[PDB]
Amino acid sequence: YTMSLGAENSVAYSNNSIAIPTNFTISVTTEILPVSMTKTSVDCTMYICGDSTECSNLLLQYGSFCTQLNRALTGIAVEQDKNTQEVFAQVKQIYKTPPIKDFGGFNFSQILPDPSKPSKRSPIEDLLFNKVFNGLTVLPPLLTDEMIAQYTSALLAGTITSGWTFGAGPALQIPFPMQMAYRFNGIGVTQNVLYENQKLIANQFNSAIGKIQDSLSSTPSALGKLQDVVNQNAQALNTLVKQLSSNFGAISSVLNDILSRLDPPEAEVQIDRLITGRLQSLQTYVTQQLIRAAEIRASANLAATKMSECVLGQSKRVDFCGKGYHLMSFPQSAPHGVVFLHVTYVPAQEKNFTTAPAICHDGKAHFPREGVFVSNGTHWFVTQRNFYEPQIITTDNTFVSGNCDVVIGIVNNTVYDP
Amino acid sequence: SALGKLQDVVNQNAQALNTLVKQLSSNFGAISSVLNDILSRLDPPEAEVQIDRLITGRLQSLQTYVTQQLIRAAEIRASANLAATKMSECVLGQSKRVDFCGKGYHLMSFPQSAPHGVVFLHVTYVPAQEKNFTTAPAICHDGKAHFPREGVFVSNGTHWFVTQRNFYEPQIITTDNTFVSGNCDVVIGIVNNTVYDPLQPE
Amino acid sequence: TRAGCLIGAEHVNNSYECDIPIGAGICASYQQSIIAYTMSLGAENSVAYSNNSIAIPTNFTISVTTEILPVSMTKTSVDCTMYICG
Amino acid sequence: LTGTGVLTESNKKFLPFQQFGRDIADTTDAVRDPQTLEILDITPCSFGGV
Ligand SMILES: *[C@@H]1O[C@H](CO)[C@@H](O[C@@H]2O[C@H](CO)[C@@H](O)[C@H](O)[C@H]2NC(C)=O)[C@H](O)[C@H]1NC(C)=O
Ligand SMILES: *[C@@H]1O[C@H](CO)[C@@H](O[C@@H]2O[C@H](CO)[C@@H](O)[C@H](O)[C@H]2NC(C)=O)[C@H](O)[C@H]1NC(C)=O
Ligand SMILES: *[C@@H]1O[C@H](CO)[C@@H](O)[C@H](O)[C@H]1NC(C)=O
Ligand SMILES: *[C@@H]1O[C@H](CO)[C@@H](O)[C@H](O)[C@H]1NC(C)=O
Ligand SMILES: *[C@@H]1O[C@H](CO)[C@@H](O)[C@H](O)[C@H]1NC(C)=O
Ligand SMILES: *[C@@H]1O[C@H](CO)[C@@H](O)[C@H](O)[C@H]1NC(C)=O
Ligand SMILES: *[C@@H]1O[C@H](CO)[C@@H](O)[C@H](O)[C@H]1NC(C)=O
Ligand SMILES: *[C@@H]1O[C@H](CO)[C@@H](O)[C@H](O)[C@H]1NC(C)=O
Ligand SMILES: *[C@@H]1O[C@H](CO)[C@@H](O)[C@H](O)[C@H]1NC(C)=O
Ligand SMILES: *[C@@H]1O[C@H](CO)[C@@H](O)[C@H](O)[C@H]1NC(C)=O
Ligand SMILES: *[C@@H]1O[C@H](CO)[C@@H](O)[C@H](O)[C@H]1NC(C)=O
Ligand SMILES: *[C@@H]1O[C@H](CO)[C@@H](O)[C@H](O)[C@H]1NC(C)=O
Repeated sequence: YTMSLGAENSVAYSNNSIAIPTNFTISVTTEILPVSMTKTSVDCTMYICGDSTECSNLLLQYGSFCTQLNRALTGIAVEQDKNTQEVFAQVKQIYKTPPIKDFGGFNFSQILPDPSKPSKRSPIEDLLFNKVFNGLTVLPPLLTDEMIAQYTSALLAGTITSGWTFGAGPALQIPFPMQMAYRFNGIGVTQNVLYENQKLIANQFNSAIGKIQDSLSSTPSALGKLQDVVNQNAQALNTLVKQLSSNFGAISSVLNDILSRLDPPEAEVQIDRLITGRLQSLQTYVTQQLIRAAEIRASANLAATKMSECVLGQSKRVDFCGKGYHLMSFPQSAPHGVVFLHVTYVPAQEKNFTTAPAICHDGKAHFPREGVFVSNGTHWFVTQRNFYEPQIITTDNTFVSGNCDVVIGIVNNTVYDP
Repeated sequence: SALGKLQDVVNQNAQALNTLVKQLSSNFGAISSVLNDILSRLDPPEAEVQIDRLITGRLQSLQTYVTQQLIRAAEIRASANLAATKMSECVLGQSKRVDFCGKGYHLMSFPQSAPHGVVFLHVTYVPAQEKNFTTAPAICHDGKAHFPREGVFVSNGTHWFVTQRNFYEPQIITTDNTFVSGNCDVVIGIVNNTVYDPLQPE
Repeated sequence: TRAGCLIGAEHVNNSYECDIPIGAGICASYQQSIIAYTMSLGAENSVAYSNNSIAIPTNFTISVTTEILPVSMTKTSVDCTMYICG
Repeated sequence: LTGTGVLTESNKKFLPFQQFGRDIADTTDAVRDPQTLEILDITPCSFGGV
């Protein structure tokens, strides 16, 4: 079939019609990013020549190719620890949550460490981790999964107990509901909306978090982005190893068989063929790892940016910290990567109102100081743009600039003076 | 070590060139690494074989060098793009991106020229000497719920004030720095206080 | 250690900031002799959180930090024919 | 069949006709001793970077 690009949706546009959300939902979305790559290390001489002295001596005729290859892989291995550090080690102190988790109805039990498990991982982190001979060795990460989990929990503790202040200076404690109120202001929604609907908001939040764990559990492909990295590197190593079975024109792919059959004057020729082929195979591997490493580095840099802007603060960048109006984010540790739970404010249940650019009163043009002028069909009100809350139009929520003969579409109404 | 980031680039390129040059001393299976020695000893029918070995090895060495320079160039390009972004957002403006223009609240930045690079001096505002206050989401007065227009309601233990969130500056709570929304029976943790009306005296 | 067998470094219980990375949470430093330890991730800091307590800065400082970025690379040029054949 | 490594008793159930085995790398990792018909596993001698 010819693919659909999405459902068609006409907007009820007119020169005096505005839609304003009378409700909203709290949505939590998951963003999964690769941070690090398996720190592989290949011993060039052993890969090519094994323990053969005769081959090793011939390998030296090629100069320092093996030094370059060993060096390139070492450089990658170092980068991988740098990548992890840049993303997770963004907090100087290891912050702890209080013994009593009273956050005004907000339940963080699925993102905070579960004390009953030796791994000290959150219920979600636990789920994320559950989902994902020839001179070839693998080096361990500098930071163990436990240490990465500790960094994550510190970031969570800071985010929950001191908002974003710990990401700028010292951690300044603040009631969670009050923190959320500030985050509402940050998206153009007045703080009273948070408090008046605090119970609803906490419930929508708690529900959304529960959905995250269920979504990940029931969606095996959810962490494909991390699994793809693992698969690509495993595939690269398997290919590199398989190349040792190739003859490359030699009488045998086995160096020991050549040496047991032939004298040096003839063995050299057969060995040279294996060296050329195996050296070429190793160069191919390293080149691909350098290119792949660059991609991982870019991802790690993106993850580090999100850690700073989505977790250690509130972003005003659209689609940077989830789809919707960013409120806050919570990091979760994952296998060779990081998972961000983005908490966004999403407008809901909008309705049509008649609007005007200004109100005409006593010959003066009055403009809304913060909101927009709307009519329910009989009366004009001024309300905040992101949430329907129809206030009486007064001199304390409007300002005057010019007369009524300038503004196009200006309407006649009363402006109340307290 | 402060400029290690710039020195590392210099070292990597110098190292790459040194390696490329050293490869000219390799035989690659030839009787000699020196092309002139091969030509002075052998006739074309035999020299060709020895030369071909040097060409293969040297061509391979040069291809290795160039590939590494292309990959390395990509890293430098990315860094330059980041530097250009910071020049625009940290120097030619004030950033609201956390940790983008230094650690703290970005005020401004000043660029400085450096060897094959740029150095940014990030001037940030860093909060200091905080103290504990008792706070409330709203003040209850005359049955109405009053919320702070800009700051936060805080108590020093006996009196309630409204102050800007990033710097302690305890103002009297008045109708000119709060707004009303709903009654006192909705907000959780609302506290009783007086909200001063500047018009009441007149 | 999980990184292999480390010989010559004295293992201690005290955790410090990482100096020379060994791997798997282990770092080494010169303190004199070379020692091995599990790296610290930073000092622990509990926040005095409660449902009605806020901290507000009564002062501030002006901090200047330095960020150093590479912009350009040496513009090398290699004559392929001359390099190979002189 | 020559090489260097550590010979240990194998728990691999070779069929009556199989003389040696290979791993996923397609390299010998087990042999049948030509005199005793004992199956031996072959592992490389301890190695690693320093
Ligand atoms: C926070 O939410 C968790 C669930 O995610 C609550 O734990 C559940 O508590 C009920 C009892 O009310 C048990 O039947 C469930 O088996 C528990 N589930 C899990 C995963 O532990 C937890 O009690 C909530 N905390 C608060 C303060 O409400
Ligand atoms: C705004 O939407 C929320 C749901 O997102 C409404 O809350 C639900 O109300 C129904 C009853 O109609 C209950 O059965 C649900 O359990 C409630 N959900 C939650 C999370 O509490 C809310 O009433 C709506 N508000 C307005 C003004 O429409
Ligand atoms: C506004 O009116 C149009 C009809 O002109 C209707 O299609 C649209 O759904 C209405 N919008 C809302 C939010 O009710
Ligand atoms: C508009 O709002 C006012 C005040 O609540 C109400 O009295 C009036 O009936 C409303 N008009 C319509 C058409 O709903
Ligand atoms: C909208 O267009 C109509 C003409 O169809 C015009 O009469 C009306 O004044 C316009 N209103 C505004 C706000 O432009
Ligand atoms: C508004 O009222 C004035 C009279 O004060 C009148 O002249 C003007 O035409 C009216 N404008 C509209 C859009 O009704
Ligand atoms: C607030 O009080 C706690 C004790 O409950 C204390 O540890 C903390 O340092 C105080 N904060 C400030 C800024 O004085
Ligand atoms: C709170 O501030 C007021 C006004 O400066 C002062 O009179 C009062 O003594 C202060 N209370 C405490 C506990 O410091
Ligand atoms: C804080 O919790 C206590 C119970 O320990 C409760 O009495 C008090 O009203 C709560 N205050 C707020 C602002 O939630
Ligand atoms: C605030 O004062 C009212 C009386 O006007 C009283 O009914 C209410 O319980 C008081 N609330 C608090 C938290 O003191
Ligand atoms: C570290 O502490 C353990 C006890 O938990 C002790 O047995 C061990 O000897 C100590 N090691 C050193 C050298 O500090
Ligand atoms: C000779 O080899 C056979 C295996 O083919 C074995 O069964 C037999 O016992 C061996 N005899 C001696 C003396 O080793």
